Parts: sequence; C-alpha cells; structure tokens
Amino acid sequence: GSMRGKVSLEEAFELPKFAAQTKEKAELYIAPNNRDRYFEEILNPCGNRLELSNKHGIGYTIYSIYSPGPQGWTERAECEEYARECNDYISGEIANHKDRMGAFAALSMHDPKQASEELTRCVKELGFLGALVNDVQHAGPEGETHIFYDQPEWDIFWQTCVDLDVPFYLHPEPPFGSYLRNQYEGRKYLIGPPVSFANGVSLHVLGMIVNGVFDRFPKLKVILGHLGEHIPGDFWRIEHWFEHCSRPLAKSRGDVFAEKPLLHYFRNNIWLTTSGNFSTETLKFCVEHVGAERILFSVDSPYEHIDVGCGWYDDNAKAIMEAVGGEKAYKDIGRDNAKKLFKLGKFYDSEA
Ligand SMILES: O=[N+]([O-])c1ccccc1O
Ligand SMILES: [Mg+2]
Repeated sequence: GSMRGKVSLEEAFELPKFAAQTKEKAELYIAPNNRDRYFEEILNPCGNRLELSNKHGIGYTIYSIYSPGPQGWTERAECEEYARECNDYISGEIANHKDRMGAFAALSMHDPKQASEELTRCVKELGFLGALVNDVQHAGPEGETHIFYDQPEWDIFWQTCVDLDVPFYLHPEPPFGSYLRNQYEGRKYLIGPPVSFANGVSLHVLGMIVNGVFDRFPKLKVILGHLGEHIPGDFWRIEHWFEHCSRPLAKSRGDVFAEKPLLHYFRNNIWLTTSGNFSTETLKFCVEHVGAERILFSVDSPYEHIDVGCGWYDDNAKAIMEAVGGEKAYKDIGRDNAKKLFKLGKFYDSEA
C-alpha cells in the first residue's frame, strides 16, 4: 500500500516582499489556470501547500529558495544580503513546524569563503540541512559572467560541506545574457524543464566530476533533481567516452581528470530525487543503475502539484514496488533514504 511520512525536498519559496518577481517566473513556468495556486504556494510556506502535504502523506518538507534566486543577483553585496534575508525568513517560517519542515541554505556564490560562512551559519545556528544552489552564479552585466563551482578556489567551500557533513543540492536555473538571446529566444518554451534546466545542471555536475572535485572530497554529498538531469540515460555513453577519449587524453597532457568511472560518483557521492519526474519507467531505469537507496522522492512544488506528485507515488504503490525491487525499496525512496541522509529525528508520520 501507499505510505505516509514521505520526505519531499525540492520545494521552493520566494521572499513575500518580492511577490512581483514571482510573476516573471509565472510567465516562464506556470499555465494560466495554475497562477492563483502558484502565487499562494510560492509566497506562503505554511499555507495551503502545507495542508496539501499533510493530506497527501508528506511527513517532512525541506524548503529552498526558488530559481535563480541569489544566483540571479549579479551584485555581490546585494546577493549576499538577499541570501541572508532568505535564510532568516525561512528559518522564521519553519520555526513553528519543526516536526515537518526543514530548510536548505540559500547562498551568494560570488565568493567561496563568504558562502562557506553563510552555510555554516545556516547549519550550526539555524539547523538547516544542506544548501540548495541554482546552478552557476551570475555576475556582471546581464549575468554574462558564469561562476562555476568545479574550479579549485571552491575547494574551501566543498571542505565546509564535508566538515558540516551536509549535502549540496545543485538545482537548475534559466539562461542568461547571450546564451539566452542566441539559443533560447527563438524557442522560449524550452526554457525550464523541457531541456534548458538539465542541460545546465548536467554540465555543471559533470564539470565537478571531471575537474576532480569528488576525488579531492570523497565524502562530499551532492543531490540532483529530476532523476539526474539527463545523465542516467547517458551513463554508458559518458563513461565510454571517458575511457575511449577523455581519460587517456587528459593524462597525456597532465590535465586533471576524474580518477574513477562515472557510475562510482553516482553510487557514492550523488543522490537523485524524483522532482518533476513522476515516471515509473524512468525511475526503474535509474534504480537499476544507482540503487534504490540513492533516489529520494520529491515533488518540485510549487512548479509541480503536490497532489500530482504524491498521487503518482501513492496510487501506483504496487507497480512502483515491482519496478524498484519491493516494499523496502519503495519506503526507502519515499522516506527512509532521506531520513538517513539528513539524519532526521522523529518527524510527522516518520514511522507511519
Ligand atoms: O525544478 N524545476 O524543474 C523547476 C521548473 C520550473 C520552475 C522552477 C523549478 O524549480
Ligand atoms: Mg525545482
């Protein structure tokens, strides 16, 4: 049967004072008939989305800043102030519901040391469970400067993640600048889930892999939504090319490269969530490659509907159990993987 106490952890908010900013997101991601509900949910962490979560058997929601969030703020000082305001806000919101709400840090990713300190403040002072960062940090006019976290100066930040022993959720964001104009203006409906978001995240996390981040920090934990942002279908092709071309080519030049095969990182350092991917067939394929213990249920609210995402997992319990390898695998994906990963105490319906 279906289960209660599900953990859901790609669930976005915005600062209520910036409700006007949400309207631009609604233009990019929200059908007209879903606008009222979106605006209610994105601006009210304890509102109707909490009632829906209770109704639909979610025991624990981890909130995060929506996208791009700080990653779209191009002025370092403004970005840092905004991230702090977001963390203080969601801390105050979740304070009243500790048995069923947690949060991920919003971070300005302009400076590794400053981001490290804000993550440390969130985890150690606010009880946050990790970080959620919306892909590259944008800087300069129109955000044309793309700051990637797979370069060596970010080692001080990955060290902080490992010291705090919390995961880093690498979430997508829209295109900026010349990339937006050159490659998306003539196909604007592909901004978002259809191709742009995965294209960016997969580039970034593969960049972390091939630049040696997980070799230097073997205990680093990273989370990708959407069942791995295109990578699982290409597990064979990517590692094949690494064996056939990239690894020996890099070695011949003395260039840094991933020391281990791609699947090693997805079996040790990376977890997937089911956000916006309520697909039993895709889930099965992923399970067959990374293991049922490495995939976490999630909805992607408010861009997805809690009743739809929970409806998939609950109403199709038997078929999904068959797909993922039995009743334990099911409860694991729904709840117990996350309970273990985030070291969760007792929470709402956590043993239901
Ligand atoms: O994660 N998503 O796919 C997503 C899609 C559209 C808008 C925001 C999001 O977070
Ligand atoms: Mg999302």
